[PDB]
Formats: sequence, structure tokens, C-alpha cells
Amino acid sequence: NANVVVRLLIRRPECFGPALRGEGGNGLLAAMEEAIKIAEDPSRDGPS
Amino acid sequence: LSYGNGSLHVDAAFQQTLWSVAPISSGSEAAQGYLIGGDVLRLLHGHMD
Repeated sequence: NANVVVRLLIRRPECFGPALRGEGGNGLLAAMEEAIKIAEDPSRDGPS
Repeated sequence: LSYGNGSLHVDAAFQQTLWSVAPISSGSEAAQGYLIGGDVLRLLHGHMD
């Protein structure tokens, strides 16, 4: 199951999100810091 | 075949591109001599001189 899942995920790289996708996607650390900032700042975390 | 760069590149990626295979020469290779396309040769004018 692990091998099959890894193969499918690498066949479809969009599953990793905006980051980790490449071609302009930032690193995992940058994505996590950006998400922390988004959570801290309203009007980007909630609906408003 | 990657178009990402300004020029076209060939890279081993998880995206697949279709390659068409065309033949140049086969294993028959009839006898010797018998000038074949894409050969390196010398053009001699006189009596091998």
C-alpha cells in the first residue's frame, strides 16, 4: 500500500499542495510560516 | 520534453511525452562496399592519385 500510494502521489504531484509542487512553489517551511501568519491575521483566516 | 525553460529540454520526469521511433539502418547491411547514406568517404579523381 505504501509503494502504491507513493507512486500515485508522485504521478500526480498536485496532491502536495501549492508548496511542494514546484514551478514557483515555495518550501515547506515557507508555506508553514505563511500559514501561521494567515492564521494570526484575520480577514484571511476566517470568512469576514 | 520540458518546455519550462526558454529552450526545450529532455529530462527524466514523471510526466510522459510520446516519442516516435524512426529507422535509419537495419541489420541486413548488404555485403561490403555499396555506399550507404551517412558515410564518411574520400572522393578520388584519378587512378587513386
